[PDB]
Amino acid sequence: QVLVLDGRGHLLGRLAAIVAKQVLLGRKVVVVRCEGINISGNFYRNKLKYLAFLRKRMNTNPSRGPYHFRAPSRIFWRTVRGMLPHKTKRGQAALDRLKVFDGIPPPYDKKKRMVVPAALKVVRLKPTRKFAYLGRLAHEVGWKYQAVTATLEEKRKEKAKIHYRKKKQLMRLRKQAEKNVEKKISKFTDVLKTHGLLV
Amino acid sequence: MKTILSNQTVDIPENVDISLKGRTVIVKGPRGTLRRDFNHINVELSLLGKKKKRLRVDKWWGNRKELATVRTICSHVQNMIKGVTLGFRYKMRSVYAHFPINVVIQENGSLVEIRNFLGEKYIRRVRMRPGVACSVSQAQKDELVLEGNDIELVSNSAALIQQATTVKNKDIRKFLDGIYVSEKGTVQQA
Amino acid sequence: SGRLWCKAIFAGYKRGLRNQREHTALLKIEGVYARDETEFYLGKRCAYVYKAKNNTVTPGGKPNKTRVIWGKVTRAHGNSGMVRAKFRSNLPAKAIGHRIRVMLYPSRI
Amino acid sequence: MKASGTLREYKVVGRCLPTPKCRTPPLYRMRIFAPNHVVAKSRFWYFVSQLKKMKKSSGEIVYCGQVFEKSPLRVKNFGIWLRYDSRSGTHNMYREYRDLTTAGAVTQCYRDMGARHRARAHSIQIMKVEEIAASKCRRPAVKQFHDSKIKFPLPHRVLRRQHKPRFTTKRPNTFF
Amino acid sequence: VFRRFVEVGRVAYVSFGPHAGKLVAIVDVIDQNRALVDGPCTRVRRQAMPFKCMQLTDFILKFPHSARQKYVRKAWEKADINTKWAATRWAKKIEARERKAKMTDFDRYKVMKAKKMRNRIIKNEVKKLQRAALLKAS
Amino acid sequence: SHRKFSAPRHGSLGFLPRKRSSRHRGKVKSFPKDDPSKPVHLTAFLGYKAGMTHIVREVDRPGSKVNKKEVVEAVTIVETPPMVVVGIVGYVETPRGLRTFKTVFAEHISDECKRRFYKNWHKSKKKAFTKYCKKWQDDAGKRQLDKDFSSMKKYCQVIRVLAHTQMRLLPLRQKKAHLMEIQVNGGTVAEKLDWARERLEQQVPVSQVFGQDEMIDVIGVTKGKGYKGVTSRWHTKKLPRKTHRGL
RNA sequence: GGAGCCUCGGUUGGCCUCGGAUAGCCGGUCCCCCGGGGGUCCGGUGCGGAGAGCCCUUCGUCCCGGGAAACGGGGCGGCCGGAAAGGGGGCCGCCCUCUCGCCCGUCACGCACCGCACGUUCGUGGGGAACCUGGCGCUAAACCAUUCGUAGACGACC
Repeated sequence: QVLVLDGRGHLLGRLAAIVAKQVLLGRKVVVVRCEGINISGNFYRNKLKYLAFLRKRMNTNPSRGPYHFRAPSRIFWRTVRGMLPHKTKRGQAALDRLKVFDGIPPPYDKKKRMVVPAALKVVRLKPTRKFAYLGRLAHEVGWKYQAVTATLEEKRKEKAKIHYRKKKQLMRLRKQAEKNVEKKISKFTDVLKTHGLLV
Repeated sequence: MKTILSNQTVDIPENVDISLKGRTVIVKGPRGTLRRDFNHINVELSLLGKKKKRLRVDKWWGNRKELATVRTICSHVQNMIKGVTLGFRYKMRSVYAHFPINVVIQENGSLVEIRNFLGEKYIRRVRMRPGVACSVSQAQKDELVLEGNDIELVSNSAALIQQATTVKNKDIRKFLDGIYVSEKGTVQQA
Repeated sequence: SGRLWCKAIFAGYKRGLRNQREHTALLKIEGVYARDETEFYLGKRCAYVYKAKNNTVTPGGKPNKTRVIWGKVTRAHGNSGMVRAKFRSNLPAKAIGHRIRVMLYPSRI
Repeated sequence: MKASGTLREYKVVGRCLPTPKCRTPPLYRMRIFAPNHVVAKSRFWYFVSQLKKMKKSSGEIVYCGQVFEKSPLRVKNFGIWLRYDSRSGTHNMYREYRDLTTAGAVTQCYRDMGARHRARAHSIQIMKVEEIAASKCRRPAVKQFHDSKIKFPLPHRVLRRQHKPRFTTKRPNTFF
Repeated sequence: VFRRFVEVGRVAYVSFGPHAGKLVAIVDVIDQNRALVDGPCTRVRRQAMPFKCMQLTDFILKFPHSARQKYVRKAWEKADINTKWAATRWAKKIEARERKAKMTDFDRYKVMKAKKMRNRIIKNEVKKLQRAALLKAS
Repeated sequence: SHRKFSAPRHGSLGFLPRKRSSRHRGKVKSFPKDDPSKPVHLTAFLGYKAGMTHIVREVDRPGSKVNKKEVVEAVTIVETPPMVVVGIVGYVETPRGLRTFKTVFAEHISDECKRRFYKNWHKSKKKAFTKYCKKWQDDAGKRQLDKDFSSMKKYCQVIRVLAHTQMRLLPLRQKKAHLMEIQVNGGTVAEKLDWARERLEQQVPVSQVFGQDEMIDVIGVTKGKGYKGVTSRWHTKKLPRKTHRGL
């Protein structure tokens, strides 16, 4: 009942549009690995597009002015914020269904993350165009925790490789089971091939 | 328009034994091994022919710009062949009018100290690139030989010391000082 | 012993951009994402089930707190599976984004 | 004339109304490429009024028929001579295309003239359509398909139906 | 590196369009993104079809680059594409897909009872294989 | 219209929220970054401003006008009685910052440090850490303590120690000690932690932390001066004498 | 660690995870080379070791037969693995519990409430009072007043 999206390889605006619509339909969404998000256009172009955002602050009092968040998760969170009627109750009730993260926190490191192919860089961009990683862009504009979240994410990568290698051998026994049991489940597989489940 | 196909084969000699992992190419032979990536160039690299005597590059449906990249790869891989078969030798000359530019090398040919340049008290320290060995030649006074198998690392490290000795706020037409690249060849010939 | 209604979301009221017609609701039935597959749901009876504070009588049961607003799927909306529905009382705006059931019993099969 | 949809080729023949001075005026035939035959008749009078001193009020259409393709199952090379207008001055061009029908090649030209030169259909006067032999083509983008052993892959297969499983599990494959 | 090449005589399978699910043979290439294609023995009149609505398969049958449907039909029946196609694992999971779509509710019930018992005999088997690996380890 | 004659602005905005400090004791906003190459050592100490006085020394900077001459220099005396470690604390490294992982206090804490945990020592029953103290004479408790230390050997990145001053030795009026976290810069966390584990409940003289002729940073709260006008708070110009509403 | 009364609501089976490539991948055999990697070979690739997917599936009970199970199904103690925002996860024995559990078939019954709606859950849900009953526990601090002057317009602060 909770949609856990992986942010690696997604285009920022293309992903935010689909997340914003789902959230407005009472769907709880969790975008993970926000530093993996890509933005179209070369890196330097996107950096200047963000440095021009830092220069916009309330002249008389910057403490009231626009709050330029530097975490990739909060940069993506602000993008979705612009695609919602956040000045209303149903807009604010929507944003509470969204929950973004940098890296993969513990509640979701052991869950199968979905992927939105309609918002995926390998699909929506010509292979000759240049793009910018949100992680690197955020690091060079103030984000302080790129180095650590790189090491923490590296930990869970081999912690998942252990599980995966454990999972292949787990079902390698399964594929070895049928060819030991083929004589006593034959009357059950043909029923699954008659209706196209094993063919 | 879009050209249907543009290609270019690259003959490889027998002493070198090339192999490629997808769009990355590794080139092994006498003077060592070189490995270059091309995952940014978007072409088809097929190593055809038993005996593996030649390598072709392919580009289907390419416009004017991305057709220009089919030869740069053939130029790059050929430079990777020369570096493993003959290496790269860049000789640099120390041209000075009045102040002799004395040069000494540290860390077994990987760091160059340039003193007395223009009679300046500031010693110039340049770090070579990994895999490049610097040396002062013998039987010749002011030459600074550079060896290595990667043409990029050799030629860039040559431009490092070529830009590390520049004349500030003077008439560079009068002060023709510095270490300049003179000859670009190979460590051995056939 | 199981669920016998389709899942649908009260997307919003039939509206233009600066006018909304609260007498018609826009539904987003889960699973259907194109017009050519909405015709199964046309005419089906849909309900908005909610629970309130005071107890209400219940047909074939003793008073609980749950109430309903009955409606029916009138016609397809848009081009991507949404569908219009008309209820005996205009749906309350606090239902935007909540579950309403799409039963099957006005069935045509 | 809006180049709406796929154009069709019409054979329109017309003449001046008979006067007591000239009992039977000569007939005038044109090949008009138009969406429907109603705009073909108007586009016919546009050209006749330019070459002759004739108008719709002094003339009549003696036959408005559509001409069909004599070989809609053979790839052909078409040469087209245009007279389009730019923001500054007018130009004659000779464009080549490669289609199955003359009407399909002409509509292929209006879209291409609209894309390359931002020329809208009302500023183009297509003047001659000749289906040329492959040896006599000039433009190279057409000449590269004259190969008895043409062969190429479809390298980067852009994913279509990218919204059917809007939230899928596996990453899509772009290699087949 | 590529294996499937759009060339004269390559059998392709149409993804979408009014002919979705039919084989067809490429006889000519009109322009870059549109080919003149023809399936004579697959109820597909010779026509121009874009390269989108086709998935080129691993079957090449030879004939001149513009031969009329008569010669395409003979080369199609010479290679016997219709039977060779039905033997590929591609076609077999195509026809196994609508078999799961035409599944009647009762057939959907008979599956539920066959799947249930089948998975039981599988899971207790691998259960007996893990306990067969732990005394193997010591 | 622009300003006729340029002038640099008055006061820095880098110190801008000129408000009463929320703390009375100086807070170390940042400790020196550590490297496992060096031996373990504390990185801060806690002293009390006594006063000022002269000094006479012979400067030894060559090439200066004052080389090999004697100078008078104003020095500040800071009375620093030794501190006592009363606990350690670990910090895990998170993408949200530095989260405190686990705190472990010493078995027997001095009353002067227990003063810190109360707003009214006279009214209190002085019960702080009384049930915590019972975790060192039962095996079940001690078998939990090492499981806390072993856990900090695995997950903690930076390790600080809780030390406090000894108010009894000072001529000051108050007796409530000052607690503080002093980061331990040094070797690996393992050897970093066991060094503090044995320094627990021990004295730490200032001679262990600093040496002579060493550059250090001083962190404290400025001498307060109350409500002040712009002329004293920012040093602007006094308006001329003829001004009506005040100058 | 038991029953009831208010109140706030939404929901109406689960997916417990490789990393990533996209002009390439996935799974195996390891005959091969070093402390898991590399290389090789064999299979798949409009992904079927497929999210176009998988899992679980419940009308209930009583007998009897067949297939499947015997290592299984169900119960109290320890054992560790888990730290980015840490599970009632797995492992040992336990006295008792069954060939009952699933798949085919036999027999019998379970208000058959007489065509009709909020049914079917997550639900020992959240929050709140008042009773149950035992076992185990636990006996503080803040603020004022007073004082200080490292503070101070008053509060605050030490």
